[PDB]
Amino acid sequence: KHILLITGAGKGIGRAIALEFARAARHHPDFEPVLVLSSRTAADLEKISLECRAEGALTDTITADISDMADVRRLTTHIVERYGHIDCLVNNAGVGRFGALSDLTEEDFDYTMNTNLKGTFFLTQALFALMERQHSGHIFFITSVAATKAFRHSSIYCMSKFGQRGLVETMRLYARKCNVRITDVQPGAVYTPMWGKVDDEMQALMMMPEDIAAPVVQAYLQPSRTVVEEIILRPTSGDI
Amino acid sequence: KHILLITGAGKGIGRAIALEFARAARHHPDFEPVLVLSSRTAADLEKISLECRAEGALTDTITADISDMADVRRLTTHIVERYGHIDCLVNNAGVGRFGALSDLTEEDFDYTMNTNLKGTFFLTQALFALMERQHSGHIFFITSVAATKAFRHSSIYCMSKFGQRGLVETMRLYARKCNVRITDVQPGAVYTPMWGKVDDEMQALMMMPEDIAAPVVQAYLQPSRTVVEEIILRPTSGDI
Amino acid sequence: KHILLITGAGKGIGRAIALEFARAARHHPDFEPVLVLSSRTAADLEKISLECRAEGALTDTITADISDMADVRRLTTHIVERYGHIDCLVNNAGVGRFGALSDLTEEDFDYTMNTNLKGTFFLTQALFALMERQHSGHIFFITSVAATKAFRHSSIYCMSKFGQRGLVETMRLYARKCNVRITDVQPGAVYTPMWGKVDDEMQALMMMPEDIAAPVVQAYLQPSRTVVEEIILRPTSGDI
Amino acid sequence: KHILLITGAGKGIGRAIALEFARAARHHPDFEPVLVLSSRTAADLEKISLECRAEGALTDTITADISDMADVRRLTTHIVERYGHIDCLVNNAGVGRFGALSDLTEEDFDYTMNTNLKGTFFLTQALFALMERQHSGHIFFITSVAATKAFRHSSIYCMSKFGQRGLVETMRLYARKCNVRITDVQPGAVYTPMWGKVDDEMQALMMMPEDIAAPVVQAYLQPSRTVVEEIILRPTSGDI
Ligand SMILES: NC(=O)c1ccc[n+]([C@@H]2O[C@H](COP(=O)([O-])OP(=O)(O)OC[C@H]3O[C@@H](n4cnc5c(N)ncnc54)[C@H](OP(=O)(O)O)[C@@H]3O)[C@@H](O)[C@H]2O)c1
Ligand SMILES: NC(=O)c1ccc[n+]([C@@H]2O[C@H](COP(=O)([O-])OP(=O)(O)OC[C@H]3O[C@@H](n4cnc5c(N)ncnc54)[C@H](OP(=O)(O)O)[C@@H]3O)[C@@H](O)[C@H]2O)c1
Ligand SMILES: NC(=O)c1ccc[n+]([C@@H]2O[C@H](COP(=O)([O-])OP(=O)(O)OC[C@H]3O[C@@H](n4cnc5c(N)ncnc54)[C@H](OP(=O)(O)O)[C@@H]3O)[C@@H](O)[C@H]2O)c1
Ligand SMILES: NC(=O)c1ccc[n+]([C@@H]2O[C@H](COP(=O)([O-])OP(=O)(O)OC[C@H]3O[C@@H](n4cnc5c(N)ncnc54)[C@H](OP(=O)(O)O)[C@@H]3O)[C@@H](O)[C@H]2O)c1
Ligand SMILES: C[C@@H](O)[C@@H](O)c1cnc2nc(N)[nH]c(=O)c2n1
Repeated sequence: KHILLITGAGKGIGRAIALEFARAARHHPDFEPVLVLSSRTAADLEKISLECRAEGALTDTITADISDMADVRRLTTHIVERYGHIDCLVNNAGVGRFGALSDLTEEDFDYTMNTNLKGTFFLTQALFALMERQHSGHIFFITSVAATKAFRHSSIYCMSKFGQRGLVETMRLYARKCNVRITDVQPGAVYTPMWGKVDDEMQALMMMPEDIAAPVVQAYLQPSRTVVEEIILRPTSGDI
Repeated sequence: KHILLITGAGKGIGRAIALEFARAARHHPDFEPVLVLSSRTAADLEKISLECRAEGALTDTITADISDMADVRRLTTHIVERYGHIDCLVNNAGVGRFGALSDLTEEDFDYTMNTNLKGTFFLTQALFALMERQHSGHIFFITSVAATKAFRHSSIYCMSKFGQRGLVETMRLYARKCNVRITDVQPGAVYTPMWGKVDDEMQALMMMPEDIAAPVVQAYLQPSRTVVEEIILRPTSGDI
Repeated sequence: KHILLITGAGKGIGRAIALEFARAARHHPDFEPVLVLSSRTAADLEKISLECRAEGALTDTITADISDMADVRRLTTHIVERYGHIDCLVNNAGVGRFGALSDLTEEDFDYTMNTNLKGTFFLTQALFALMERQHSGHIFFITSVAATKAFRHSSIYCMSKFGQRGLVETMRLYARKCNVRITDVQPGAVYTPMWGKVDDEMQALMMMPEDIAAPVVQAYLQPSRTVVEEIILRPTSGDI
Repeated sequence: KHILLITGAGKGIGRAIALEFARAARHHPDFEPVLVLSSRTAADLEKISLECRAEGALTDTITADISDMADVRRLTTHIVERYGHIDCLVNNAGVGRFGALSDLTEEDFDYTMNTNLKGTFFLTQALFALMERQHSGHIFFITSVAATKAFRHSSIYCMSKFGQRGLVETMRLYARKCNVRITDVQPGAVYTPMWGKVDDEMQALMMMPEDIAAPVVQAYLQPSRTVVEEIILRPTSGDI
């Protein structure tokens, strides 16, 4: 059994990754995963959980807000007490507050950092500890092309994504000594609830969640000897 | 049908990519590729061609030394006259001359640059022109982690690989305006004839060519709307 | 008068930058600055102020904590109300909490981010608004080599410095449209109170604050047509 | 006495660097530079030589085309025989051939690479050997923002500049072990003969060669303990 924890599994990219893992197992006999799915909305988890079980995958739903250190503790405790082992952590949960530099607020800043940087760091800190002892494990970070490129209305978002890359790079130093794989997925525009509105013509200039999920699962299925360290995906026409 | 040209298909990564495309078409009914395989050794081409045909793929071998502008012309003409269309170019052909800074010769320099930079540039120039007119196409560049990181015995190799990245980045500017996808594959140590001899470590500390071929083919199979711009792969233990 | 605000002016690099600007005003008469010096320690500001005055420069000290939004507002209004404009902002104030991944605390995280990212962002937001209106101005960000490279005990520090680079890059987008210069200073090890300890040996393998201050002042003195966008400095023997 | 060799000293940036070094000696009584000036045009060398001697600097002119290996040999021989020591090498000589991807020729390629990569590599190889033995020395590489960013009509130029960066990064690995400093100067548009034409408005959005020379000389004058590894400069309005 492969124990996988996917955060932000209720919508968009996280949801797509969960389904792709479920489908991959349905066609990859030797691969039997337990999909531990988490997000802030129980209702979303119930729906994706059902969809994954429909594919024949085992699931475990846990409602948690990683911006709340208490929930980070609960997530960790859940893995430790119920499985005592973790094979894959997909740090997908993330938020974005966009706007002109002058319009961004302290609330926009705190909201963005509490999830993108704080929750992501402490969940990683706690679960990497298990992988370190196992001398095995794979951590995926869904950052963004915004982790290496700036955009006008993304001052705070870019600080948070460049920041996540900083954590990713530090984790590589720890991981190479413990047989742990670190993958940094950097996508450009993906049509998901994160965008809200989105006109018809705009949707045609975006990638779809499943486009990101495929490479993520393939990376996990690579033999342990190899790590897809980075995967950058964008709409063929470039950034919006 | 899809017209694909893979340079350096005789061995190593190029051979692995050719074979993976063949296997893909075998389990992905709707993808019928014509694998145009090129190398400097006709003998290698015949062997890999047979293997691909065993998977049920159509092949077309042609001997060509991309360091020879005459052969670059012959290769381009072949695609234009025999197919008059190209869907995928895999710029895999490449050489490596390594050694301490003080020991590298003018010959090491010319040999490396004539293939990695000159041949690669002119073949790309000619075939991209076709894709630009088609408003469709995918070009893969097998560069290296040495395209963004230096290694003591790779002064000339790094000059050529950083150089290839310069070409890749310029091609993105052109490609995004004509529906063409550009993929930069950057692998670390891969056990291939390029290394020569190995032992306990080396091999055990390296990736295998098929590990690189898998994501290359998956990137090509992505819907036209999405481009996997970069894929960085390394042995889980890091550079050695 | 050239109105300069230097945060973290009481110690290390900030202190050296303040002194170097004062010395430049003595050697380059055409340059008349008002050095607004700020930090969290009053006595520090009094001493550096006296030293800068000894060089014949004008100074204005203000004790403030940039992690306190009220003080950020106080610093900004002081500039507007007393001088009406700002010509240079040196975002030097910064903190560092280091340790093995497993030893870092929530307090280490909050303390680092509140100053390095939050205070820096909001002070930049406020003062850039002024420069944008003036269509003139220069903002220096003292980030670090840790903004592009990771170090084992710098997981949180790197998240914060990579994060600052994210802000820097976004600011360039805004700055180019209103004649404002953005400079990102990235130093390696510099002997300052931030390191505490000592050892004549390791101290000999570090740069000195004045080595960083020189290029900063030279960059400000460049004609308005030119911006030194980035300056990377390291001990000749590399990172320690 | 400091022995400094500056290639491409007859025009633009190289010429400005030579003059700035000569002028800097005025504020440093213990700095007596011997400026070895080289380029392909003897007439230009005589001119800059006179201007430098007028500033009180010792000069030595040598006509050499670094794209001709024979000249690289004679240039190297000159340094070894006349001085037997070299304190600074400024690899400034460089050429540019621009145009749409489809219009670039094999000659554009060879001309660019023979100077930017080949001549630069072998001159660096030969002189670094002297510095390694001395356990002292400083090498400046004038690359470009085009060494990290692509431009539409710069496919070949970018291959050569990204390529130069590859050499720079490899040199850092060797330099850190023998007390040698490596500086990578990356400028954006600079009004020099390289551009030829002008239009006042155009020239108004460019930097001037003296703007580049200033930081170069100051980097050399830093104490030996510190190396300014990179300096990126651009017009305040950005790339044209
Ligand atoms: N969409 C793009 O264009 C794009 C591009 C590049 C990178 N990314 C990144 O990809 C990741 C997913 O983006 P998306 O487009 O899929 O966003 P989305 O459609 O809004 O879905 C986000 C998911 O993350 C969960 N989540 C957010 N904050 C959380 C928290 N504090 N605790 C627990 N769960 C949390 C959300 O839960 P709730 O809905 O229940 O609150 C939801 O399940 C993010 O890191 C995003 O930055 C997205
Ligand atoms: N192997 C690694 O660890 C590694 C890591 C990073 C990047 N790469 C890159 O991956 C690519 C393939 O490497 P590899 O390890 O597979 O090398 P390899 O095992 O030596 O195979 C190289 C292939 O390229 C062909 N080739 C070379 N120069 C050519 C030319 N001028 N014209 C036509 N064909 C030419 C060779 O043909 P002949 O044998 O008939 O001459 C052969 O078919 C290269 O760009 C290499 O730099 C390799
Ligand atoms: N030192 C290095 O090796 C090195 C290398 C690369 C980058 N850097 C960066 O360079 C900058 C300065 O470092 P340093 O070594 O000079 O540090 P330092 O010697 O400890 O001095 C830091 C200065 O910043 C002030 N400061 C810190 N947080 C502040 C806040 N929230 N509000 C107001 N003032 C604050 C401190 O004031 P108080 O002392 O009164 O509290 C002090 O005046 C930092 O951004 C640091 O990250 C340092
Ligand atoms: N100008 C810009 O906007 C800009 C921006 C970024 C980087 N750069 C780089 O800065 C460096 C200087 O550029 P520049 O604008 O000063 O060029 P420039 O005004 O055209 O002057 C070039 C100098 O280099 C010499 N040179 C060129 N090729 C040579 C060779 N093969 N052998 C010996 N000497 C040679 C030229 O000598 P002859 O005239 O006698 O042939 C001349 O002295 C180059 O590496 C260039 O790529 C320039
Ligand atoms: C790279 C960046 O475009 C990408 O991370 C991203 C994700 N979600 C987004 N969501 C909105 N609403 N706006 C954006 O610009 C945006 N952008």
